[PDB]
Amino acid sequence: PQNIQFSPSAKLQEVLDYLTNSASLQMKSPAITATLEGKNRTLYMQSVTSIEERTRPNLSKTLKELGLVDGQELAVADVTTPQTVLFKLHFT
Amino acid sequence: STRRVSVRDKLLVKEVAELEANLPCTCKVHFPDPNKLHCFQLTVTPDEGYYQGGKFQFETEVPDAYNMVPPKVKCLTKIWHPNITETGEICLSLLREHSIDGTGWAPTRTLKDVVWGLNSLFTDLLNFDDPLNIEAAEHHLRDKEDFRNKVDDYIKRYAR
Repeated sequence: PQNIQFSPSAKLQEVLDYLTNSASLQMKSPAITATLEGKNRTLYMQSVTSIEERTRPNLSKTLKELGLVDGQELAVADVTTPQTVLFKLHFT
Repeated sequence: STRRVSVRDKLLVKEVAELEANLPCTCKVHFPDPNKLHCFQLTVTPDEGYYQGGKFQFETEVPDAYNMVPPKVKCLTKIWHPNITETGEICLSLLREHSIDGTGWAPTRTLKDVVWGLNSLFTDLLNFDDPLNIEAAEHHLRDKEDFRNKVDDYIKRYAR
């Protein structure tokens, strides 16, 4: 379970930015999801057209706005991950 | 808490993410609800065979115990087909629970596998031996020419 450092007021786009641009990660077209109240919520998935279009407006939303609590694990997947990798969210 | 990612979901984030990049050219995928990754529709538009040019819609739902159990798949396009019934149930062995015929479901199977399977129902996995719609196989047996006409009529009415 890897760690990421972002503030509650940080936009979802910034997370996507770290995933894409990090010299260790360099995701090509990542999916970002989280479980809230038992059910999966897709935050942003740029790999499926019908989901990418419907979830694109989430990119301007802050992590707080999306309903994410401190310490929450995000389920992310990408072409460059063999399986889903979890990320632990550290609110700075 | 109630904010922990399930077994099914962890699989599906990966499986759905890779799905569109690995579709048969003849296929397209649609998710009516972007949160419900366990729920999508598939359109197969064959480029050969009896069903060339028809469009065939499929609804698939992946159960909470996914990958130990195969996704449930229903066909939504009324069709005259030996392996797909008029009301839309499907005979795809990959969707069964493997007994002796180790050709059933297995955890090593992914959503990509299912789509390629459904796509083949119009090509290489179209079979009149041990069909699910016995009437259609009988029809094809007795009068292939009239069979094609029924198929064409159904495509023209329900799959255009």
